[PDB]
Amino acid sequence: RFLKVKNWETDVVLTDTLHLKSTLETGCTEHICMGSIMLPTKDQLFPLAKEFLDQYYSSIKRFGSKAHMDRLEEVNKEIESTSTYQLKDTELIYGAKHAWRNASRCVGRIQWSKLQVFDARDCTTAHGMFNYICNHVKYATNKGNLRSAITIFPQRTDGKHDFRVWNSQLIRYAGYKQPDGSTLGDPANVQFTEICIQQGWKAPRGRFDVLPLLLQANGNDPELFQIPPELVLEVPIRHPKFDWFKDLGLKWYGLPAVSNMLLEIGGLEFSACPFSGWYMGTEIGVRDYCDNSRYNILEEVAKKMDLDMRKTSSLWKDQALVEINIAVLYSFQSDKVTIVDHHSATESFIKHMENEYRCRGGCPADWVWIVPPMSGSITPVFHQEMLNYRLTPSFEYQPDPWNTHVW
Amino acid sequence: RFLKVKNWETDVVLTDTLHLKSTLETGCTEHICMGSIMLPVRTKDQLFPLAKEFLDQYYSSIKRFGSKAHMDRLEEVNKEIESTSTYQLKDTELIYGAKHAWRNASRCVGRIQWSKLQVFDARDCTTAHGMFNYICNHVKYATNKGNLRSAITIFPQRTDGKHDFRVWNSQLIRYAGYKQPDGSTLGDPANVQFTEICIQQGWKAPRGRFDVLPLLLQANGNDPELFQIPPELVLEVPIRHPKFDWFKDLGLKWYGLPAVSNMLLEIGGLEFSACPFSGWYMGTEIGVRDYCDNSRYNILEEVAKKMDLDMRKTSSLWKDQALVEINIAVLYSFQSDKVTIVDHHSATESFIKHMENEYRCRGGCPADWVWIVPPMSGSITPVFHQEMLNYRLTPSFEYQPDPWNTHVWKG
Ligand code: HEM
Ligand code: HEM
Ligand SMILES: CCN(CCc1ccc(NC(=N)c2cccs2)cc1)Cc1cccc(NC(=N)c2cccs2)c1
Ligand SMILES: CCN(CCc1ccc(NC(=N)c2cccs2)cc1)Cc1cccc(NC(=N)c2cccs2)c1
Ligand SMILES: C[C@H](O)[C@H](O)[C@H]1CNc2nc(N)[nH]c(=O)c2N1
Ligand SMILES: C[C@H](O)[C@H](O)[C@H]1CNc2nc(N)[nH]c(=O)c2N1
Ligand SMILES: [Br-]
Ligand SMILES: [Br-]
Ligand SMILES: [Zn+2]
Repeated sequence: RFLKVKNWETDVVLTDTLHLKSTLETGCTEHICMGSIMLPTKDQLFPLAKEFLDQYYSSIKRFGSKAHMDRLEEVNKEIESTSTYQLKDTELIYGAKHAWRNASRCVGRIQWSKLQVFDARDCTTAHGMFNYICNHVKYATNKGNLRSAITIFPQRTDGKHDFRVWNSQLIRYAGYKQPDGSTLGDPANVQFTEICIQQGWKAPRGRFDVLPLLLQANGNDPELFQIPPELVLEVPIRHPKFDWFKDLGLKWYGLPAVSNMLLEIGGLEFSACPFSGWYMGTEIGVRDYCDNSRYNILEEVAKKMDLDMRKTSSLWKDQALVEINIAVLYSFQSDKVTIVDHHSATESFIKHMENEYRCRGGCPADWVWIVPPMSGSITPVFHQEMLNYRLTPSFEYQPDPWNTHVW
Repeated sequence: RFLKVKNWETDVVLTDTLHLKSTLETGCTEHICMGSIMLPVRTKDQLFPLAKEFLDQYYSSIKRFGSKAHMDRLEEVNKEIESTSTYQLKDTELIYGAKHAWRNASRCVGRIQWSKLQVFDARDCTTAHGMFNYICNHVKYATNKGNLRSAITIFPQRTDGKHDFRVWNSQLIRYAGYKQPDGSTLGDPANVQFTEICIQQGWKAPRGRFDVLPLLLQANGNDPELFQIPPELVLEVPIRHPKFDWFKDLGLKWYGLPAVSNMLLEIGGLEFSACPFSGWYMGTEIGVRDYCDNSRYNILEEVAKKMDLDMRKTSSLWKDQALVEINIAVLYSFQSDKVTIVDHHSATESFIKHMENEYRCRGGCPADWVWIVPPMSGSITPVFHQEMLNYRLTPSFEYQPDPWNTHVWKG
């Protein structure tokens, strides 16, 4: 019930107690482990509200103070009366930072406390949402010196008035199914690209077309908007040894910004909460570029490198993978856009885990996601045992809005 | 209840009913997942249910379920248990049993091969010399001059837990490790403790970087004894690279037969505490883990210096570059010397075909993702994109404590 995690490379043992706060469920049982599965009223509200306010007042060392009790009473009255409640700004910021803190799939959490929070709970229209988003994009990009931020739109009410950003990220490239049977651009986004097209977006039909924003305020039909191109920092992909690399015509965007998740603070649901930090190199170089169902470029790169593609045992895929990833890192660095390599990031995350064990009594962590998708065992996180469990405040998945929305 | 797993590259969705037969516990609850934790005498009482269930499975597999032959076996095992407190497996049931423990091994990527396993029955063995003899035959049969064949050798089962058969070595063939006075290690650091026990026990150590350890063998609960495997029986492969001629000069080699000797085989409640098994290597076991773990041979820096890579910053991916070259070298060397080896692309693809087949014919395939995904190039192997259900079936291979931790010394 008090649990140990061993690092097998260093022999460091940490004891976890934080897990006994865990509220939500895992998907696992005594009989079956689901560790590798991607997707495992008033009466409900006050327990959640109290639990949250309890940890908040404890975090500022006012647990059991009149001010703590007072607020608990105030929120309680508000629920009884209104059937919801409003977070004070301080609680909103704390809620947000802690949802990041608690994200067991995020390797980048050593940074969790420095999050910039933009309160957009006063927003009412998709145009308003567009303005808030552009401000977020500009603030976060910061000419390439990227800064973490989240923008928080109004919370769910009756569920027929949801704020949603339909995009999966604020900045992503379009995907077009072609007569040839194949795909141009990013195949991950073919469906959303079609929803933009049927909405009225004139598509340049290129390999790297920045998608429009499809923004939904107060449960209305969503509206198209183009992000000013001056706000979208992009990096041309070259290699520091291979001259021909640039001829592949590869680029990526500097700002990863997740816009389809749901933020839960003290029972309150924020269905539009775009957040952004910066890239770990492998996301682009391993996953975006090399996934068979993404840009899938390994074949082409291997050719240009003139490697023996006749047998899998030459490790030509492996060779090409490394080079592609050297180039991503090299390009971002050359252009002065913040990026982290998988070595540095996993080293940080070990140091973060340590702090959290010492300061919090633990750190929920999902090994399957935390281990980078290349060179697993030569990064320290591979050798590190991790306990995975669900703490609130949290980010959660929610269905793609077009399966839900009533037009 | 039906459980679905999805492959996110192909959208193939499979359905699992086999987890329904899962008895043992995972280490997880509804509130915690322990999916990355490395390690998460029986009385008459619990023995007969374990026996029955196993014999029910065995007789189902041979399409004799509910037969006269089935019923009589059940009754005979039952009589034998309560009379003697244990029971003896028939040859056919032992064979079926060992094969299933491999089939059920959720951490094993090489399971496509499960039905071709040579079972050697060493239950008539009584002494350490007898064990040495069975193990040589095993090593020679499995080696097969480089055309590796899977085999397991099964020594007598546990009785009162005071007469255990054990192989003290963790693999039959493995290199010594020697902690030096300056705090450095010579040879394989994973094997320092076992190496010191061998020295204590009287092994005169050559003290090089690649000394094949002697066998330390425990028969019948007696103090273990030392034996050297005939060198002519130990197939080894010098490691060279197909383009970098200085690679050979690093002085690396590895042995060709990987043979695990420290696990416990459980069949119908019976515990076989010495059951060495062998197959062949996936290249990354040597190239990634044995060569490049910081706590093992740790050659990344020396390799990368020799390749004159930029070592001043990790974002040069010097480590990742060196790692690929080492792994090419490992596979090239084995293939050139005609020693069976499999690369991680080829073995993960076979595993996915194995797994789909297992779903269709068997109704499932317990698989531990943390273990199945290779320790380099994860997402360019199809297993990374495969969802897996992990659960424990019997027969099974289990961990057991190192014998020096439990053994009662006689003198
Ligand atoms: C500061 C730089 C950051 C780095 C380098 C970083 C790194 C990562 C990486 C590599 C993933 C895996 C993504 C994937 O494979 O799809 C991830 C997942 C996640 N990150 Fe972080 N992160 C950072 C900042 C943040 C911030 C600011 C938040 C929220 C405020 C956050 C919340 C999450 C969540 C919720 C997931 C899981 C997404 C999912 O389950 O689909 N990240 N992060
Ligand atoms: C045919 C050749 C084989 C290949 C290429 C293969 C591949 C592997 C690999 C790569 C591992 C992970 C080892 C590690 O990281 O420590 C493994 C684990 C395992 N394999 Fe297989 N294997 C093969 C044959 C067999 C045989 C014949 C058995 C037993 C009959 C077996 C049972 C297991 C077990 C019990 C584990 C888990 C070890 C542990 O949990 O510590 N393997 N196998
Ligand atoms: C919610 C989407 N996440 C990725 C979220 C994400 C988080 C982090 C990053 N990278 C970053 N560096 C940051 C982004 C924001 C701050 S840091 C990028 C993306 C991927 C995901 C998770 C679970 C399931 C799926 N499902 C799917 N792949 C599909 C849906 C439909 C067809 S396939 C995708
Ligand atoms: C029981 C030993 N296994 C390795 C077993 C193994 C299985 C398979 C192979 N490789 C093969 N290809 C085959 C061997 C036999 C048939 S196939 C090699 C080894 C490793 C292990 C498992 C669980 C805990 C530990 N604990 C440990 N002591 C450590 C691990 C790392 C640093 S210390 C070790
Ligand atoms: C099936 C498996 O759960 C799935 O492919 C996971 C594995 N690990 C991952 N890890 C990260 N960081 N991101 C991912 O999308 C995935 N996908
Ligand atoms: C902590 C973690 O579970 C541990 O390092 C595991 C990870 N995956 C592994 N996978 C395999 N095949 N072999 C291993 O030794 C390990 N080690
Ligand atoms: Br980071
Ligand atoms: Br195989
Ligand atoms: Zn689990």
